[PDB]
Amino acid sequence: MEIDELTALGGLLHDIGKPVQRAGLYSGDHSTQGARFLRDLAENTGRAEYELLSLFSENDELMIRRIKELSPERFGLTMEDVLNALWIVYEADNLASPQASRPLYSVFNPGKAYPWAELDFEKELPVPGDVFSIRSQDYRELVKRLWEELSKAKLRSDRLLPVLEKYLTFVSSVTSEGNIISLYDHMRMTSAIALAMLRAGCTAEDGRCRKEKRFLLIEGDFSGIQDFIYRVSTLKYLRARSAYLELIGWDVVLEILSRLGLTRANVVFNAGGHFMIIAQNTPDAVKELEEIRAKAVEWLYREFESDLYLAIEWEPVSGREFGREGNLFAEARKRLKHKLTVRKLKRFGEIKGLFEKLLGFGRTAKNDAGVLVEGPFSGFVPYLQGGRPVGEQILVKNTLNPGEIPESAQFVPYFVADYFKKDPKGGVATFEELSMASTGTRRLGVMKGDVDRLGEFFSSMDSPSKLATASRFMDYFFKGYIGAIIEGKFGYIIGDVPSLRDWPEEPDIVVVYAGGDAFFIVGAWDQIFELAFRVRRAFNAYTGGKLTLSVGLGYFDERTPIYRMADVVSERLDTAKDEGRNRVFVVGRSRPLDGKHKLSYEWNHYEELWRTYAPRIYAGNGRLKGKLESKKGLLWKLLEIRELYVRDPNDVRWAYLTAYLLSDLFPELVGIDTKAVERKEPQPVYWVDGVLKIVLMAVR
Amino acid sequence: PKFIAVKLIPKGPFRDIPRADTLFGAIGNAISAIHGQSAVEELVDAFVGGARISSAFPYSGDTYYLPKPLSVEPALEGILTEEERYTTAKRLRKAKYLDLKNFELALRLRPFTIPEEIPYARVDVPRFWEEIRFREKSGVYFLYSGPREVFDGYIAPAMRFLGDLFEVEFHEMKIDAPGSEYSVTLSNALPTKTPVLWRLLRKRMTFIAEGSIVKNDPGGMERLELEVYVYGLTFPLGVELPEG
Ligand SMILES: [Mn+2]
Ligand SMILES: [Mn+2]
Repeated sequence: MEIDELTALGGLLHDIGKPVQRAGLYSGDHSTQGARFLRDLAENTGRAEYELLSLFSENDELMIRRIKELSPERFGLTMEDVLNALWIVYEADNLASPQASRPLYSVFNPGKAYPWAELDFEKELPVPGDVFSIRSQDYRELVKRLWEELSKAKLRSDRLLPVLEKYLTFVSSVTSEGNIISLYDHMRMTSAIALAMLRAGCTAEDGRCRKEKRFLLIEGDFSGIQDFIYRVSTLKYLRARSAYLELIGWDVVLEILSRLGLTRANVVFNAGGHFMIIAQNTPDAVKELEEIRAKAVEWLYREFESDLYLAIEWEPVSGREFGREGNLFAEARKRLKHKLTVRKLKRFGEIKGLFEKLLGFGRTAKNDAGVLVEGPFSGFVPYLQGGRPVGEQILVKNTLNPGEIPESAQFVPYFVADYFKKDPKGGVATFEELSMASTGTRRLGVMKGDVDRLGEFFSSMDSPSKLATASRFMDYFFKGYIGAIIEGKFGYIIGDVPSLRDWPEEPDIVVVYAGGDAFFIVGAWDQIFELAFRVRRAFNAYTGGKLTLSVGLGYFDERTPIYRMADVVSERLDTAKDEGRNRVFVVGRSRPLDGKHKLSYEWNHYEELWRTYAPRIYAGNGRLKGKLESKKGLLWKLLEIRELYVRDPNDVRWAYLTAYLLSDLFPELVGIDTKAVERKEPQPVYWVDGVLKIVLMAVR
Repeated sequence: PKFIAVKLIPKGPFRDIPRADTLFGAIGNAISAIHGQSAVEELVDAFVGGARISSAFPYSGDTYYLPKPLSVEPALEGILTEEERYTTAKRLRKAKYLDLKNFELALRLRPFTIPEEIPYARVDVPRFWEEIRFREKSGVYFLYSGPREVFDGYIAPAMRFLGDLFEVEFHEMKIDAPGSEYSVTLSNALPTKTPVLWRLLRKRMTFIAEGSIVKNDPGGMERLELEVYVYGLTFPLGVELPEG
């Protein structure tokens, strides 16, 4: 052991006594019961280092003696060193911040709470439900799985984080009412703040690390992502650019972790090309950050002209500013956000010459055999099933299980939403392959979705551990579960959505990107139209119905360029958010320009309109309701009649005409809705085109 | 300062909104055919000698639009006093152009509002490429600053000749801009110093975008062989910056 690895693993196990107390195995208190777990685990398999980490769970009298009992030399540490580690880890627990069955209350809805289950994207969708008290029986089976995994784990933070995340993610850090924080997040945030204090140099303090600015909030946001990806000369390439921006991001984050001597625990989040790191406020750190920042920006300019920029800024911060005093953390994030907005308005100001089959990737040197693509710092060798992993760090895809890689490799698990319809060949489907598989008109569906007021949501979080949970769960819906929603899972939880066909077993969809709080997805226009509502329902369930999406849908000719498509759906998503939020841009629409008529629909408003009109004119699977075969012209005459309401909204001609046009079918349009006249809202006729034009597209 | 606003009344649709480097490039090309080079060397000299033309901006009835100065972007947290500060601040951040009235406020970091409907629309017809559909009595204009002899002598003869897709009239136009060490460019510029706030503009030259902030930067012109001159001079109006 060294003092660095000890404090890291220390703060990461200060609260591994909470799962065993509630299991009720040892005599009593978690601080005591946590020591009797690690000391017990140390003896079995016979790994001495666990009995040194057991002290963290607990007038300095009995402690100095219990440390002296243990050999500090056997490992290669001082006694004075281990006292600092314990006092550092003790305070860290405070900075990251009752019954033995209370579950984890959802960050999204503190009123609702999570049923005990271990993190698995393949099975089930986390839905905050009723406050079901967790059995002491359940915590025992958990601790028995935790025991077995920790035994075979290689006692580095990179092999210990993956097991703590698997098991202790859906576990209340404290068992109070409306407790938001996951245990794993509180454990990884303490390991972060603790190691930050050690590197900061501060020692024997009990407020030189608390009231003194010895921490750095490092925040790095990519700018020009949209341009870098959706502005080229195919879908394969478009996918490759998204994957490459991921590896570039990891390369910069891992270099900051490497040179500051930190661990992945110090990464508060890395999602949507936006990363945050807690670190030390040493003259060494600020100097090393400037060198990393400078070289990263310079590489990005040589490689991609001015297309893709990386804005890296850091704010010095005290222990005070990690919590509440009358929200200092949010205000400290706000000062740093401001620093970023200015840096993004100084694109490449750090360059003066300006104004004159695989499982993952191995992070090796640039000059190395089999390097497929290069980052600003390192090269990336693909890691195949039958191959051997090559590099100091190994980025492994969609597993927390290290698998079969060397014991001397830094394990770095990365999740990427990468669902795709396979061709008649092993390769991914093209825009033509997807556009041809559509019910009716042969068009490519493009949908761009974004979570509403996420900036406000994250800004409400008091503590690092609150933000840690908020960010991880948020990112995990998109990276983890959008894969599942496309496959066809959560059918009960979603339910009846606007659809034009029976959901396929291998859907003609291709994820371009899904991560952070956003997605870009292409496929058969009708399958994309349905996925929009599936994703939104799953999202309403995944949150406590307390957060909303906005979506922009587009249906184009297969031969349309990516940049026009991306431009249209972006414009349509921007409208959806601007016309109030929690709404979808379903299709292009004619409207009066009197400022009373919106193009986007409220999700529930549209879902209600589909429920009402679709069954009366649509049989399903591309066919028109048997009663309308040869009476289709009626639907066009309705669109024709609606267009007269668009020309002048006040004139009633439409109400009387529609009447003679029909008779039973569409009783909603033959009248003059006076609630709409009162509330100064559009007449029902205005909204019909959202349903008809989709049906008319499906029946060609 | 007060300027001569060259208004382009569009007889049919446009292909781009032509920024200052392409305006001068067209004014220069017209002078080559109409008067020969001796008058191009003289047109360049007049511009190195202090004369300036803005980029082209949107035209509507009696309303003149200008580029949102980037100086406001970090100072949005100053013209507030959450939802009414989250949503607007974003729609202010996205807003590309301002009315003359709101633009004059933006320079002083006073509270201002946004143009509701901008009087041009980028239609992209497939066959593909796009045009610009203008509203009724709506078009594009650019400003000229400097001597009268050079406008009547070089610019005005060049612009009528270019019109022979548009017709041309010009008016006087006052912009009440604050006195400051810092200025906004109403022209895409090739900077000599390092600017204050900016967005980069790729064309191969790297320009500073319209609305970017500079501290006593005249920009500069560039001569090269393919002789042709690339216009990268600043059209500076004084701007007040926030503390940061
Ligand atoms: Mn969002
Ligand atoms: Mn987003």
